[PDB]
Amino acid sequence: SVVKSEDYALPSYVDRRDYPLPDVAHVKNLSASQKALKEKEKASWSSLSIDEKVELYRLKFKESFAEMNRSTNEWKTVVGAAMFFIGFTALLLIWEKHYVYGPIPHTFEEEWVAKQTKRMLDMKVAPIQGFSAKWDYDKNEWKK
Amino acid sequence: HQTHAYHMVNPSPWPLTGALSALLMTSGLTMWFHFNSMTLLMIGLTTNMLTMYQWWRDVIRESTFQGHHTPAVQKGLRYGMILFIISEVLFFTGFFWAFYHSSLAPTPELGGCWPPTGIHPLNPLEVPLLNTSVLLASGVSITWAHHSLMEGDRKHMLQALFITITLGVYFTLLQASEYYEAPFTISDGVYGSTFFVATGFHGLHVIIGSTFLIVCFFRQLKFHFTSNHHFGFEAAAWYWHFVDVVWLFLYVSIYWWGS
Amino acid sequence: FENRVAEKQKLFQEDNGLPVHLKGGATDNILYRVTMTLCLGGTLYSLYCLGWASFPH
Amino acid sequence: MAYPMQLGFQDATSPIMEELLHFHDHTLMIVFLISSLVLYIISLMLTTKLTHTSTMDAQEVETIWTILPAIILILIALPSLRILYMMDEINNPSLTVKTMGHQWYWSYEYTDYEDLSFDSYMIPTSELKPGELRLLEVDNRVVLPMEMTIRMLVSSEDVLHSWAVPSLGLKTDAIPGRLNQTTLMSSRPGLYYGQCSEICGSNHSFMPIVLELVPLKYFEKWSASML
Amino acid sequence: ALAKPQMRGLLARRLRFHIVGAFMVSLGFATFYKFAVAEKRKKAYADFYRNYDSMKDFEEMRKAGIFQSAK
Amino acid sequence: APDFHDKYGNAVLASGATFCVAVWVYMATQIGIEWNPSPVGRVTPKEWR
Amino acid sequence: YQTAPFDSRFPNQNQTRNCWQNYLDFHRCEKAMTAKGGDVSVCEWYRRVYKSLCPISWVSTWDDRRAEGTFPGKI
Amino acid sequence: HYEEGPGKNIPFSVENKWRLLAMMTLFFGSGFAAPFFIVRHQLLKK
Amino acid sequence: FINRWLFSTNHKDIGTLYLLFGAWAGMVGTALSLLIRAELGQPGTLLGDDQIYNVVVTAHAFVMIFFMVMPIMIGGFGNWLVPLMIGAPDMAFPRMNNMSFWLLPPSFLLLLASSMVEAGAGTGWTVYPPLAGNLAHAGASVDLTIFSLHLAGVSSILGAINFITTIINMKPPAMSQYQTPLFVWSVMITAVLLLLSLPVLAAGITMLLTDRNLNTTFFDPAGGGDPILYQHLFWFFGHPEVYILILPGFGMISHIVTYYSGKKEPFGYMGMVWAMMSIGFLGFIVWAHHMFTVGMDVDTRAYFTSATMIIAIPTGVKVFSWLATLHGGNIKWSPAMMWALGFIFLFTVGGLTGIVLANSSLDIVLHDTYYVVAHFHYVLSMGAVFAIMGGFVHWFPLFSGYTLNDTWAKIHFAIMFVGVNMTFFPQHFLGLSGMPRRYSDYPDAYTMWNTISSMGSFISLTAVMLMVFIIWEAFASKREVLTVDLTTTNLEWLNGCPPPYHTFEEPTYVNLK
Amino acid sequence: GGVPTDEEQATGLEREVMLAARKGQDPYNILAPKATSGTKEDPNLVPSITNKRIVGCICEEDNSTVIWFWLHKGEAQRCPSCGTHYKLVPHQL
Amino acid sequence: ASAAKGDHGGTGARTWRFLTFGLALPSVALCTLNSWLHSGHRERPAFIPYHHLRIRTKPFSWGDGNHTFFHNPRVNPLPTGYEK
Amino acid sequence: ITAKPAKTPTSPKEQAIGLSVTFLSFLLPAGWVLYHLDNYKKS
Amino acid sequence: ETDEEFDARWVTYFNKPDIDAWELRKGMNTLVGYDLVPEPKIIDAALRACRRLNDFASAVRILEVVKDKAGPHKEIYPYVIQELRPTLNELGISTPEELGLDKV
Ligand code: HEA
Ligand SMILES: CCCCC/C=C\C/C=C\C/C=C\C/C=C\CCCC(=O)O[C@H](COC(=O)CCCCCCCCCCCCCCCCC)COP(=O)(O)OCCN
Ligand SMILES: CCCCCC/C=C/CCCCCCCCCC(=O)O[C@H](COC(=O)CCCCCCCCCCCCCCC)COP(=O)(O)OC[C@@H](O)CO
Ligand SMILES: CCCCCC/C=C\CCCCCCCCCC(=O)O[C@H](COC(=O)CCCCCCCCCCCCCCC)COP(=O)(O)OC[C@@H](O)CO
Ligand SMILES: CCCCCCCCCCO[C@@H]1OC(CO)C(O[C@H]2O[C@H](CO)[C@@H](O)[C@H](O)[C@@H]2O)[C@@H](O)[C@H]1O
Ligand SMILES: C[C@H](CCC(=O)O)[C@H]1CC[C@H]2[C@@H]3[C@H](O)C[C@@H]4C[C@H](O)CC[C@]4(C)[C@H]3C[C@H](O)[C@]12C
Ligand code: CUA
Ligand SMILES: [Cu+2]
Ligand SMILES: [Mg+2]
Ligand SMILES: [Zn+2]
Repeated sequence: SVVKSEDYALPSYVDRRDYPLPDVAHVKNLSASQKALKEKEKASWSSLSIDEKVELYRLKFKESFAEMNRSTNEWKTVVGAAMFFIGFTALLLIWEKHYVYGPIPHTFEEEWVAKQTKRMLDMKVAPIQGFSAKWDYDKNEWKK
Repeated sequence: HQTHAYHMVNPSPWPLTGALSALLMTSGLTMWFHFNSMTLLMIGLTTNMLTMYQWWRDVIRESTFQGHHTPAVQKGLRYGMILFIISEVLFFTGFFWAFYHSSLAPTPELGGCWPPTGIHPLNPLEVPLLNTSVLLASGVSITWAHHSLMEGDRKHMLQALFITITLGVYFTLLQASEYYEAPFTISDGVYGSTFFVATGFHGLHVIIGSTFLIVCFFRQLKFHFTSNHHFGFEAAAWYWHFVDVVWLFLYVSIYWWGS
Repeated sequence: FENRVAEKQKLFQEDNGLPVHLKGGATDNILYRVTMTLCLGGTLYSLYCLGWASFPH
Repeated sequence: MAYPMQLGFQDATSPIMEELLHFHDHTLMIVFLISSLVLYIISLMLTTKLTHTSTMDAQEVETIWTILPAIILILIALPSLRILYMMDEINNPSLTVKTMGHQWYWSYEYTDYEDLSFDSYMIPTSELKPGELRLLEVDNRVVLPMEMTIRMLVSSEDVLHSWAVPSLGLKTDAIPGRLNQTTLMSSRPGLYYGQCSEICGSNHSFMPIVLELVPLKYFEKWSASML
Repeated sequence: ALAKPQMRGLLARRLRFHIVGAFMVSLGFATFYKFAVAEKRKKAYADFYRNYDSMKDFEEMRKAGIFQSAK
Repeated sequence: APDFHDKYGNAVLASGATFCVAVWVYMATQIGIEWNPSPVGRVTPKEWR
Repeated sequence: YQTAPFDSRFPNQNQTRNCWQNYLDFHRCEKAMTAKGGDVSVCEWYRRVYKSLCPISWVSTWDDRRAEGTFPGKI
Repeated sequence: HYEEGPGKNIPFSVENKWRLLAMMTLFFGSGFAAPFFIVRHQLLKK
Repeated sequence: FINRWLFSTNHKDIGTLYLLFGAWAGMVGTALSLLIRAELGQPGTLLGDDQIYNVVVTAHAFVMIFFMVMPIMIGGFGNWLVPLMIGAPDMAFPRMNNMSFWLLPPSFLLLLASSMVEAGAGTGWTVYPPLAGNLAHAGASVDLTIFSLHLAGVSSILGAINFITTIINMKPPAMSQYQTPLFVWSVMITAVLLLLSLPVLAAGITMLLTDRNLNTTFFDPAGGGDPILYQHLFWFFGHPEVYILILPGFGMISHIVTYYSGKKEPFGYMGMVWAMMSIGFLGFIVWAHHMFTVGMDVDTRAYFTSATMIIAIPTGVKVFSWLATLHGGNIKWSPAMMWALGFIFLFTVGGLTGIVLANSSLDIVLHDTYYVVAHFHYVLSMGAVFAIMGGFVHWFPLFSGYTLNDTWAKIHFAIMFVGVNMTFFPQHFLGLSGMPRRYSDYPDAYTMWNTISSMGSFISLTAVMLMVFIIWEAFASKREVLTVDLTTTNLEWLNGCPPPYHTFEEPTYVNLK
Repeated sequence: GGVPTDEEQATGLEREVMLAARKGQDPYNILAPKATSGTKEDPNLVPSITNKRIVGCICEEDNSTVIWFWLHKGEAQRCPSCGTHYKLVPHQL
Repeated sequence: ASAAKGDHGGTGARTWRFLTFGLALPSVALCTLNSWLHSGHRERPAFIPYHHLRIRTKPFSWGDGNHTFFHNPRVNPLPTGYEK
Repeated sequence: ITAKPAKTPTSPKEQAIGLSVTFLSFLLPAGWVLYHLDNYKKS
Repeated sequence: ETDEEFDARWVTYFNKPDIDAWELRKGMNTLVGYDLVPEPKIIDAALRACRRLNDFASAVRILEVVKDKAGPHKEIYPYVIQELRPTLNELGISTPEELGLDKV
């Protein structure tokens, strides 16, 4: 039961798949019937009942393999909370866009962009693959 | 109660006063260079001297007076001093690098030659050669000092160490006079820059080393050193040889090959 | 001169609980106070100077 | 120039730039491959309940993961170094142009024949003509003949700058007291843009480079007209 | 009665099987890469220049009014 | 005894995800951010000279 | 003459000494002629090469210093 | 000697979690804030 | 209080002071980074022209490198762990150790002074002249910056002397160097790099100081000097500096990966030692890969390309040995392990883009562009930082005696992972397509990648704020440690959590056999 | 003459170490102990000044991995890796 | 200097061996690669009968007295020029 | 690692308070400066 | 050394008549670090050692770790139990499944 901080220099109990027989028993102090049980254990194990066998297991070890190895729902909390905080980050960006960011330059206006685009096409910006390559100069349209 | 041989040092205020002194000296140079005042600087130099004084005083208390320097502790101090000297060598290396970079490819502004047009170097056979013999000589006398100490001879130790110190002092006075007599200055392009900055830091180390030798002198006077245990003296001797060797490199590089 | 090292050893090994930097006696306390006062005073001064320098003149 | 959402290099305008594109494809393939091998092996190590926790002998697998990488580096160095020495070969320019960096603009000198020189300043944003590019245009462009080998010499008259034109694969630092050489050859007419590529103070962002590449005859008349 | 299964070196066996898999997958990606990226690029540049006419290109640019030096 | 995750796991995940998607979709499309996507296939070029 | 030819004495990226050397050569040559009182046009190649390679501010500054008596090179 | 053990080997008190909150807030908060105020300082300068 | 915290001669307490200072520096550096991305997150001018912008860029770098990473890794984890991992009673020079600490807050103060006087030092953390000279940067800022670096240099040079001496001289007599854990190796190698590199930096910035104040002309062509000489002297230190920044991280990673794989030892211990030493040696002969556009002769450029690439070999041995350590582990998915695994992959990516940059022919186009910024934030803001966060969550219970909430730490990892990748991945695109470094504004074409990169940085901000709350929660809840696995191969834990003030007063017993 | 020797002038711990070494003793753990055969009849005897001391076991020559554990006063304990036996022999200096 | 290495804890065979295989032989292997690379004969230069070269003040004590001890027909011309 | 249960438990509510106070301490001072940027700069 | 020699060393290790409790733990904790599920004859010898040590609990734990070491190879554990049946019966050892200890 009770593990104590002043016991740290002493061998301790652990449930680990790769360390199946820990350095000490889970429970060391024994009641009267638990003491009788350990005596009964010195005789044929066939005479032990199921409940007795379980009790001996639970004195020696805390959790069984199936218990110590079980999966959990923790992943739901981690992914959900992460998304929640990432969502909260978007609030910060909204506030910044609203109170800090002035108007962007006039060169992003739709008409400027259409004109800049034609000029880029007239000077043949990136004509091999990048940009003008995607315009059809014969049909005067974007390559379909 | 410890059962190792290492030294647990009493809580000390000197690391902090040392650090604050570093702040006062750097802020002080800023104020000097840019705000026409020397006040911070003078305070900083002062606290720095007091820090070194008390810190090293304490190391003496701990060793000579309290016996904390076991062989294992002394062995660390030996490593400590070797490493510190290595870092100083690297420091000088940066200045020798600068010197060779500028002198080996003299630019058009210099006339494309080394020494530059309009520079008249000192004659390396004159006071620079005398300086060279002075520092080599002091390396001989400090070795006599060391052997006298290990042979338990107090008088000859003190006399050899005195000679060693006097030679350091002489070198320093010779250099100061040479600095005054030199017809070029720190502002004479890269020639004056490399010359004065490299030999100036060297001169600073000679002063530091001579001071360390003088500390050893007075400790010897007070019977601190035993014939077998005298690390302060060994360290000052290693540093002293470091100072001599750096001179040899400067003499060969700047005074002789660079003339 | 004479060897007074033993007397120094006696003094600095005295079991009075004092840190090494103060163990010499009252002079240590004064030198410490002078040093610490210069460092702390000079440090406040450096901050005044930073305040001053942080604005145009 | 760069276009919106560009992922890779600007299209090559010179044979050396095309060379760099292919070398980069070659190297990037190795990069993607190694990083995906590492991500994969990691996921592999981490997806089994089987254990083996006893001391393991390294005295052989270290051969593999030391020789393989050695071989890969060589497969990179070979073409890398062929290109390096390519860009160093003797070529014989027809024309030499100097550019001098300044805070914050470039000046250009074409002094093979006449004394032609001029300053080249960014077009301020409020003065852009419709369809012009913010931060990229200059009042006076660097007119040059196309399909010809040009020696560019680069220096500065104040702080560091660096003279760059990505589509030609060019970047040469501008250092006061020094005269750095690079060669330039455009396969195509057009306008080719770059930007100052060494921090140089308040308007580092705003001293661009525009080359205008045209037939020699137009370049000659342009030169004459700028005297 | 159940047959005896392999009981030894199960980790090493998974390891070998998947390393060989990763190898095969890597050559499949290289093949794919120097086909959809490298060759594609070499061929765009080759195709573009095979019959490129720089004067004609210049003439279009000049007529669109892009040049300071050529109207 | 069910722990925090058995109790709240499902709600944390569902509401975390729903909120994140909502606010990011809103930030991205509704407050005037300039993404400057490519004009390829979207812009009609227009006479500039 | 189109521009300065490749010069195997200065094959690298730093061309500073190429400009300097040819500037020296031209004014040395010029002095040799002008002296032994003769034909300065024999020096033309050096003047072409350095005008091609050398920044205008460098030439101008070196000219000013030659006139001033402070040019640090030997002519 | 000095106090030893959890919450005692540190220069700040963790005896009260709300006082600790205030302290950590001023500590981390002053660090994060400082560049904003230096920028402002510089802008309000010219 | 003053005796303990201002006059310390204890390795644990001084480590704790370094951790607090580096954590505070971390918040400063973060704020600077957000100012950068706030400016870049929309086209146009937010803060002012390039001067104030690059004052921020410059301070961001100096704070992250000199005040966050080095103190945390070397002053903090180094002081706490190194003496414990070798069973030593303290560092060799416990009082000199305290001065290395106390030099740092004055250094940081000088950096703050620089940004407050005049117009700040808008020079780049490389401080190149002539921009950094007395004409283009007249007044006290650059000198305040030089002095700040001098103090930080002295702090690390004395620290390095302390670490090498301690690690050479204070092992149990039976312990050879080949029986010390990889973290101790990593700290010693790092200290040798500091010892040799910082004094070259000191010489070079001292020459800058005298050019600015004593009319020397080391870097001024008018006196026969050369701006390029400064570059050589700086980078002769600067490249080792980056190995100094990652090596203690490699050491931690090794301990973390071994530990959460349930292994008693790292795969190929002697290959790991070989790799760190090789990387340390190679790190001194490659500096001019930072100067490929300055106009260097071609053979010189061929050598620096080849020498730089060779570092991939030892580095690849470490990466593969971490993988081999995982192999067959009983894998524990702790938050620390997640930081370590993220480290392995992301460091690798960043190392590989370093290999791209090593190719001087390509570097012509990549130099001084965001491709370089992407390279180095992968190795620093993922590499160095992930190693730090991993070490921090792993050893927090050793240092404090309390546990963190593992669920919260996992959430913090997830947020950070998304943020940093969103920040830096798109910068590869910006670099390839030619956006330059140290720009307050960019041509409109670059808008999209910059907007997304800036959103990334805000996500990292949220993670940073969450970390602070997580540390608070740990101290507020006081879950005291009881039991820790694998102490037989992790000596630093064997004295309990937190260890007593004095440990190893009676040294360990180790037979020679 | 005139120069003190260590015999005459060495003090504090330095003196203790010097005298103890004279007597072939190692109360300050300067030297590495030599292993016995490590059996239960012939355990490595581990001196201590309390009732527990940390032991590091280099199981085989040249192992880089050291095995660390508290040795307590009482029955001999075994290294959890190689099983060699150790026994605390507490108290003194 | 210190190099970048580190060890030193104790001077032993193991350290020197570690340096032999981990530094020294790898260095030789690299230099071997570098040579097994720049190898490949070179375009021998035109013969010029310079009087300061191909010295003959006395016949060599072997062969026909006019061939140097390690004469290489491909790169060492005689005083009268190359052979074939 | 194993640990004891918290000596001074922090409930969901107390954590909400700690988290909110933490975030505000970073966000408010910065928000104030940025918000008044126009007035500092765009003077 | 062959597989058979490996198995034989381990059978012998656990078969030592006066094997103590430390040696039993050391044996199983070492064995499960290998890349293998122990042969039935090895497990048989360790179970018999549990009996001589009067430790029923460890015998059951040993069966759990056999199952654990097989990882996703679900056919291994049933085979080994099938092979151990006579020993289980002889010694009165109940399986983790018979004891309900396979439940999460
Ligand atoms: C922690 C920091 C850190 C680290 C570890 C590195 C590591 C490396 N760096 Fe980086 N670097 C920086 C920080 C760092 N760097 C900074 C801050 C700058 C800019 C400074 C400034 O200008 O302000 C910079 C700049 C920089 C440049 C300059 C680009 C330019 O300015 O033009 C170059 C190019 O050579 C470079 C190269 C490398 C290489 C080859 C490595 C290698 O060490 C990486 C080796 C690792 C791997 C290769 C991955 C693992 C290996 C394998 C999985 C094996 C298989 C791999 C292969 C076969 C390739 N770095
Ligand atoms: C005979 C030996 C003399 C020793 C030195 C004497 C006086 C200076 C004091 C200390 C010198 C220390 C370092 C050297 C620094 C600068 C140059 C000093 C060398 C020197 O003394 O040069 C003199 C000029 O010095 C000058 O500017 C005077 C400058 C005075 C202020 C010193 C500069 C302070 C800045 C140093 C920064 C220190 C950085 C160190 C960091 C290390 C690691 C952190 C030469 O005189 P000149 O008239 O130009 O020519 C002579 C013509 N008749
Ligand atoms: C203008 C006039 C003054 C100029 C000011 C410039 C500064 C000058 C400072 C000069 C250096 C003085 C050093 C004094 C050290 C005395 C303390 C000491 O030497 O301590 C010794 C230990 O070594 C130790 O710490 C060795 C300690 C290391 C000493 C380091 C010395 C170099 C300092 C470098 C500072 C210069 C900065 C460099 C510039 C770039 C004590 O042990 P032992 O000697 O074995 O004694 C024990 C026996 O008695 C027992 O039998
Ligand atoms: C631009 C202006 C910048 C200003 C920066 C200067 C800042 C501060 C200067 C003032 C501080 C100096 C005060 C005295 C310091 C003495 C340090 C010392 O002497 O440290 C010794 C260890 O280092 C050793 O030996 C060997 C190492 C000794 C080094 C001496 C310390 C001075 C170093 C300053 C110069 C930096 C180095 C430059 C390298 C390029 C002793 O170690 P402690 O832990 O104390 O004791 C251990 C006990 O067992 C002793 O009994
Ligand atoms: C780069 C890191 C930054 C991340 C983004 C920060 C986003 C959240 C910051 C919130 O900060 C507050 O926001 C205000 C408004 O929303 C403020 O009120 C300002 O405006 C109020 C109303 O509009 C006035 O009443 C007040 O006086 C006040 O000045 C302002 O003070 C500030 O503290
Ligand atoms: C006073 C002392 C003799 C008594 C003693 O040993 O304590 C002697 C021995 C060595 C002497 C010193 C050495 O002879 C070296 C110096 C010689 C100079 O002529 C006088 C000062 C000088 C430094 C001497 C001063 C003093 O007389 C010393 C120190
Ligand atoms: Cu000019 Cu940047
Ligand atoms: Cu580098
Ligand atoms: Mg650059
Ligand atoms: Zn052992």
